[PDB]
Amino acid sequence: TLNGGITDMLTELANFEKNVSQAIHKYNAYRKAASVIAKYPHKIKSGAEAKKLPGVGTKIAEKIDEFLATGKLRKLEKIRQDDTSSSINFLTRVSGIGPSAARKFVDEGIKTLEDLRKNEDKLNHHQRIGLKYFGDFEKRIPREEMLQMQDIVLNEVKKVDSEYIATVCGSFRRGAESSGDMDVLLTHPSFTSESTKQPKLLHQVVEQLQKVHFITDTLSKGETKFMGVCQLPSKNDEKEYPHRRIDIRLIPKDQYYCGVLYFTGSDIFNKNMRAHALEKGFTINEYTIRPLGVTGVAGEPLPVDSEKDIFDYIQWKYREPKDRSE
DNA sequence: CCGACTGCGCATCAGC
DNA sequence: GCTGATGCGC
DNA sequence: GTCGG
Ligand SMILES: Nc1nc2c(ncn2[C@H]2C[C@H](O)[C@@H](COP(=O)(O)NP(=O)(O)OP(=O)(O)O)O2)c(=O)[nH]1
Ligand SMILES: [Mn+2]
Ligand SMILES: [Mn+2]
Ligand code: NA
Ligand code: NA
Repeated sequence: TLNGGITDMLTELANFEKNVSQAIHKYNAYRKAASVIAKYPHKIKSGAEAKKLPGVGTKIAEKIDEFLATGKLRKLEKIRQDDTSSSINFLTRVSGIGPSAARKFVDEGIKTLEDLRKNEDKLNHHQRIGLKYFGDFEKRIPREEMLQMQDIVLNEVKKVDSEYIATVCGSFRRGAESSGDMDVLLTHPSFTSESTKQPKLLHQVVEQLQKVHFITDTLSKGETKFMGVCQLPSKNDEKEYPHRRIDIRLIPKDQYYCGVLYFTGSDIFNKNMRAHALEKGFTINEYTIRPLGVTGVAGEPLPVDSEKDIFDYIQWKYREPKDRSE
């Protein structure tokens, strides 16, 4: 929070360009610039000082000079007063509603939380549940609660089959004192890059977590990914725990390391590592790191036996999960 | 300058 | 139905 | 919006 005001400004501009302008590269530009300022260990005294950082160009430097001088940005002030921009920015805060749908809704007169509740028939499933838990999804999850949810998931998964390995990744694995949601990597010996010897491997886990009333809703569900809602059990007389977003990602057993690297994050850390890999002539996804041929086409999966192995190829000194919070 | 910008799963729709 | 594009989110 | 080529 050394430069909270600056990175908040850029995050806001990023949110604007994505939700309103629908210029995803501008969104990413501000995301990257915000991240690199966020870790810079000095209080920034000028735009030119920030201009020295990778990802901070002239337009952002000019804005940084304005913010430091006046305490705010005129461009953001205007965007805030704007009705259409403010409305779209709100609608996109509902999970399932993106820039397109939000703009599509405003065209109809649906631009408030009240408008959505009387028009739930105009939402698809994801959007209806996102609306349903709009409040709970705005709350953070204390790590103490995260440890609770970890015990349930890892134990319920043990009961379906003792060979399931479940690892809570995301910001939790990065050691965050509080998380926005729960991310769970899942591995079973039947599912590898070679064969799917067992069908319904992820379904049986979802099924079980529903049976004990942990998973309460589903946003989307497939053979390898689950997006849904979960809730901790409360004791007698206590007010219920808020409903929480939960992601579950089944990844082939022999590709656990590329999987856990991906799922641990952060989202920008992954953006920067995959960008660095390309320059080094490699491409990383959640499954494999692969070299690029002379034509650019990816080659065969290189051998990986640890997270650090992936860092080795692209010539990065290993960074533990808590040092990936970019 | 100016092309290129991380990589992909699930829902949904256009088109056949 | 399939296939590919798009929308949204991880 | 930024940057390497
Ligand atoms: N490569 C890549 N990975 C991503 C991206 N977005 C997310 N991931 C991967 C890396 C992310 O770390 C992981 C989980 O995504 P979240 O739950 O949405 N974010 P997190 O747990 O980091 O923070 P929070 O406490 O607020 O929930 O999925 C992306 O855009 N690109
Ligand atoms: Mn998360
Ligand atoms: Mn998540
Ligand atoms: Na710069
Ligand atoms: Na949204």
